[PDB]
Amino acid sequence: PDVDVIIIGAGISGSAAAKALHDQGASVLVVEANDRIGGRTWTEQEGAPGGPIDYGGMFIGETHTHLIELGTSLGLEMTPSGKPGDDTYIVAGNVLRAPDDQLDPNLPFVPEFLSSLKALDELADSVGWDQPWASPNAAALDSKTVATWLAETIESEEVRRLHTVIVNTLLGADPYEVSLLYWAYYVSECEGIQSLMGTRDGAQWAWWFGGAAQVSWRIADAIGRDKFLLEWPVDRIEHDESGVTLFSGQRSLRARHIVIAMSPLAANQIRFEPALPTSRAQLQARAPMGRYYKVQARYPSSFWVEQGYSGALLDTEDVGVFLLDGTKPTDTLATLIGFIGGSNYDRWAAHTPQERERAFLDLLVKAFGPQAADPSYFHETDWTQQEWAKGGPVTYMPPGVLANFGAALRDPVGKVHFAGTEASFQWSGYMEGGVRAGQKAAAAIAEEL
Ligand SMILES: Cc1cc2nc3c(=O)[nH]c(=O)nc-3n(C[C@H](O)[C@H](O)[C@H](O)COP(=O)(O)OP(=O)(O)OC[C@H]3O[C@@H](n4cnc5c(N)ncnc54)[C@H](O)[C@@H]3O)c2cc1C
Repeated sequence: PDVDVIIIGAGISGSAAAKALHDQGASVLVVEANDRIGGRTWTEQEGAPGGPIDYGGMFIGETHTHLIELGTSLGLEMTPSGKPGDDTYIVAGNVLRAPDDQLDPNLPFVPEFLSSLKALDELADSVGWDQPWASPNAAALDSKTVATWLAETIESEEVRRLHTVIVNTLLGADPYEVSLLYWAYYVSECEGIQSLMGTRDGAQWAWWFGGAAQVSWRIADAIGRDKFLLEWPVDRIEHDESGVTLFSGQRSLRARHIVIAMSPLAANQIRFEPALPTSRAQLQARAPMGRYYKVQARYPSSFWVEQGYSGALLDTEDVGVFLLDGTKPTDTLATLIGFIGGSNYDRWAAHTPQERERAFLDLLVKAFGPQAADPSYFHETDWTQQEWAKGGPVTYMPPGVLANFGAALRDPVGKVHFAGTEASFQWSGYMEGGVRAGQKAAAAIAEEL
C-alpha cells in the first residue's frame, strides 16, 4: 500500500479531506482527473482584466463556519459580498425595485408569494436535513415533482414563475424534473430559502480576495504540492478487506483507505470491483448535475450601485436569471455576475453565443441603464459542458431516489468512504458542505487507524 489514504478528487472537499488526514499524521495522496487543483471552484487570478475571476463557486455564507475557519487558517482574507442599494425584480417583463428585498405590498402577486415562501419553509421542516428519506411524508413528497407541487398549491401565475427561477437557479434544474422531497430537503439543509436567497447575507455574504480556488491550492502547498497528482483520472477501483487499488489506465496506486470526493454522478463514471451495493449504485446513476451558465460582465464603474441599486436582481422571463454584484474593493473593474440554469440554460444554449450575450446585456440595460450596453469584458462559462464537473452548480434528484437510497450519500462501502459536498449533512451543494464532508470523511478514516 503506497500510502494510508488516497483521496480521489482535488476539489475543496477532497482537499479539505487531505489536509485533515495529513495534519493527523496519515500518509496521503490526492489523485486528480484533470490539470487544475480547483474544484467547481475555478479561479484565474491574472487571467482576465479588472481582477481575479471565479468561474465556479465564490460566495461564502455567513454561517459557513468550516469554510471560514479553513480559509483563515490558510491565511486567506475575506471581503463582504454585499452592496448598498435596492434589489431588483423583473417580473412579467416589468422592472420592480425592492428596498431591502421588500417589494411593494400592493403588488398583486406579493402576498401569495410570501405565503407560498412560508409554505416552502414549512415543508422543508417536515422532512429534515439528517434523514429526509425517513420523514413521514417522504413517500408522498418524493413521488411528485416540484412542478406539480407549484401547480397544485399556487394561484398566481407570477408566484409560480418566481418559484421556478428560484429552483432553476439554486439547482441547475427546473421544477419539472426535480423531486419535491428533494427540494424540501435542500431548503431544509441550507437553512431555508431566506438564507438560500440572501443578497447581502445568508449564503451570499462574503468572498476570498484572490479567488475561491485558493483554499485548495493553499492546502496543496501546505500539504506538499508533490502529493497532488494531476491528470490522474481514476477509472477502476478494486477494493477488498485489506485496502484499495486505484487504476488510471495502466498506472495504479494502493492505499489502506480512499475517499472519493466528487459528485455521485462523477463517481458513477468509475468501475468498482466488486460492484457497489445496489442503493449506492442506484443513487449514483440517478442523481444528475444541473444545466448552468455563469455569465460575467465588467465595466469601468459600478453604475448600478452609483444609481442606488445593489446590482442584485431576479428575472422571471426576460432571460431567467439571478444577477449579483461581484465587485471586490481590490478589483479595478466593476463586475456584475449572472446565473442561468435549468430550462433557462436549455433556452439560451439553443441560441448563438452572440445572441446570448446580446440578450444578457439587454437585460442588464433594462435594469441598470445604457451604461450596461457596452462592457469592458464579458465571459460565459457553460458548466453543463465542463468535462469533469459534467454540469449545473449542484446535484439534484428526480422523484423516486432520495427517499429510497438517500443514505447511500453518506454510508461508506467497506474501505471506500464518501466526501464531496453531496455527502455533507448540511450545506450540501456548497463549498461549506464540501469542506465538512471532507473533514468528516477524514475523521472516520482517522478513527479506522
Ligand atoms: C457556476 C457555479 C457557481 C457556484 N457558486 C457557489 C457559491 O457561490 N458558493 C458555494 O458554496 N458553492 C457554489 N457552487 C458549488 C461549489 O462550487 C461546490 O459545491 C463545491 O465546489 C463542490 O466541491 P467538491 O469538492 O465536493 O466537488 P468538485 O468541486 O466537483 O471536485 C471534484 C473533483 O474530482 C475530480 N474528479 C472527477 N472525476 C474524477 C476521476 N474519475 N478521477 C479523479 N478525479 C476525478 C474533479 O476534476 C474535481 O477536481 C457553485 C457551482 C457552480 C458550478
